[PDB]
Amino acid sequence: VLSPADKTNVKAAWGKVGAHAGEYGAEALERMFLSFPTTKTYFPHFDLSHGSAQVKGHGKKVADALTNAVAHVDDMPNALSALSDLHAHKLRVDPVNFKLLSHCLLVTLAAHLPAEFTPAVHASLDKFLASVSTVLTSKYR
Amino acid sequence: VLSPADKTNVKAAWGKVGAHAGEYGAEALERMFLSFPTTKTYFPHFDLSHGSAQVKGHGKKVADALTNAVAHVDDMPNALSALSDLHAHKLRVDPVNFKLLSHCLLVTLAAHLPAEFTPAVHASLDKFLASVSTVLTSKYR
Amino acid sequence: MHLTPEEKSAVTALWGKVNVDEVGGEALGRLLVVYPWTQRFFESFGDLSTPDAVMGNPKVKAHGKKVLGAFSDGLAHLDNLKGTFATLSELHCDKLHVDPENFRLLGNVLVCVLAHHFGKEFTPPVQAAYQKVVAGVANALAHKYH
Amino acid sequence: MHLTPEEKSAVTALWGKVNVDEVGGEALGRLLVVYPWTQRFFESFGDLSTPDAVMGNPKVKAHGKKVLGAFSDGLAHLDNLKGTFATLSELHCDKLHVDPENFRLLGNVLVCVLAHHFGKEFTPPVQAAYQKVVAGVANALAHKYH
Ligand code: HEM
Ligand code: HEM
Ligand code: HEM
Ligand code: HEM
Repeated sequence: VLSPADKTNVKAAWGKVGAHAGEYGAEALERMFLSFPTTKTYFPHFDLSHGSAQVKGHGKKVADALTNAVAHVDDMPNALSALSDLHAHKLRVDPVNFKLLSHCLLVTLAAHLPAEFTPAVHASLDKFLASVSTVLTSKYR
Repeated sequence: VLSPADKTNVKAAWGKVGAHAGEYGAEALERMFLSFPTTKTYFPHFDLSHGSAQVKGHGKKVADALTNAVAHVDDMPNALSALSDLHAHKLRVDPVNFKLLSHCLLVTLAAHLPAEFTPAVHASLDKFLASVSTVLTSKYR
Repeated sequence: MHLTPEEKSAVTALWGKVNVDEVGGEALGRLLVVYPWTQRFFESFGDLSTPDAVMGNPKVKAHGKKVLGAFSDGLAHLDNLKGTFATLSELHCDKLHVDPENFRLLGNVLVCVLAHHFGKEFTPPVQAAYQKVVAGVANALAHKYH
Repeated sequence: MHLTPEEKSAVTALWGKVNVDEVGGEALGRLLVVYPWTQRFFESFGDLSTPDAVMGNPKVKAHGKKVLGAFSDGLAHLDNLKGTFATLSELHCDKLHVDPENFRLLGNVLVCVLAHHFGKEFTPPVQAAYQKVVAGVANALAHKYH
């Protein structure tokens, strides 16, 4: 469960992300596709080459859903019920992959926010991505 | 979440286990130790030879805890609270290990309940063991 | 894939008693019922909404038989799983777009199905051998992914 | 390893700029803070109740340097990780009783620390080569478990 310190930590870090959220979403996806090629099986309809417009646009959507989760940190299941339905009944992405994207998001954050990515903040962000993942896979069966 | 039908399936399958719980627990553990040897690292103080008394004794403890969760299927986080504290603060078993033991429990039940281990029941049992595992791991950080 | 000689005789001994047609349908069917998200690959199979719809679906049974026929054939080549499954690996990656985690889920379900059919005969040591075999097969089916 | 020459050289060139003392201390310390259950092997290191106490703990720091030192020497045996880390695999299993899953967690933490340190230079292709190294090392460290 997210403690008060975690929520504060997550709000602060994401606040600094600010207008780069979309750029960081896209970079996290690109790192995921390269590092964990099995994840490409879910995007056979995308052009997955460097700088493709599909990856960029998708990076923005992912980043925006996270902004929304951070803003609704105390009420995630409700704020993300629609995305949760989407993943469980249409996309049907195997749960193992959420860990892979989460890790790539952390690496992206670490790479772009050196001063803000302290040990305690690293801990909170990992817990937060794990809760988001839990929520997005809660209706799978 | 467990559904009404899941709960019924689990009470029915566990009811047939009855006074075999202990034995099935010890068999689940032996299966785990042999198929996934990395799990032995948590039991360096046990004798792990076939028929070991420590294994039998521990098998019974595991089985009784499962029996208690079945008896309190609508209030599992509270019924398993103490066990949840123990695993998080003292034992500190890595979460991946829970899936390994769950699988071996299912193999054990399948091996012993040929008539009750239908597809629907298998599905409900798997969801049940995953919820138990989630509870036991809920306070890790 | 470290199968000791005695592990390999255990695996082959048991496999000799399997009806692959029947076990193939049960394993594929149970995969789709226990891990419903795997149904994403089978929308052309028709009705998969309830357990009996899935378990008795003639397309699920015919597909299970095909999957397990190829698996058996692999048990005749335990020293060269990678080579044996190379063209299937490529096909699953490039044409079908199947996340290799699905091969691991199927392996585990196959183990429960074997346990279900054989009872006591599926001893802890026999299970341990089969766990190495299903992991070896999953790894071989994934090796051509890129 | 299945490392490509451009990958091999991406790993090596970056590694030549790494301060092993600082990175080791930071990797092990982050591991204990992000995944607190890993503290179970280090009760005798002292106070680990808070991130500040973990990161400032001199035994955490010294152990981090030792672990990364051994990892460092392993980067010169990429064509033979298994043989380089064999005695270490045995020790981790037989004397220390360390669940190999811990090696995976450290690998991922280590990758996050490299990114934190090198920023722009830790590009997606460079990350991919390191992810392969870190899994390779984890697998070599787990190979002698029984
Ligand atoms: C951090 C957790 C994730 C979040 C917050 C997230 C969020 C989203 C959002 C907002 C959409 C767009 C829905 C729309 O168009 O309105 C989406 C779609 C999608 N996501 Fe998830 N996602 C996550 C993880 C994953 C993972 C791990 C995968 C698989 C590797 C994945 C695969 C997909 C796919 C294939 C689509 C549809 C893409 C398209 O056709 O445009 N997602 N996700
Ligand atoms: C289905 C999930 C599990 C349940 C219900 C369960 C239940 C229990 C129970 C009832 C105890 C006895 C504590 C006492 O003395 O009161 C225990 C202890 C213990 N468990 Fe868990 N357990 C589970 C999974 C695991 C797994 C996956 C591991 C690691 C592989 C593990 C490792 C241990 C260890 C090392 C002890 C202490 C044994 C001893 O020193 O006597 N458990 N567990
Ligand atoms: C033991 C592992 C498996 C083996 C040996 C295996 C083997 C095969 C074979 C022989 C075919 C027919 C190839 C062709 O049409 O040319 C096939 C097709 C297929 N397989 Fe796999 N398979 C395995 C696991 C899986 C799993 C776990 C999934 C997904 C959950 C899957 C999804 C598919 C799909 C969608 C097809 C095409 C079906 C169609 O004709 O529309 N397979 N597989
Ligand atoms: C990159 C992976 C790792 C490598 C290369 C590595 C290497 C080493 C080395 C060289 C030693 C010294 C052994 C000796 O004195 O002969 C050691 C000790 C030890 N390692 Fe690892 N290690 C790794 C990961 C881990 C992790 C993840 C854990 C647990 C979280 C761990 C737990 C230990 C422990 C408990 C000791 C004994 C420390 C003591 O003497 O108090 N190691 N390791």
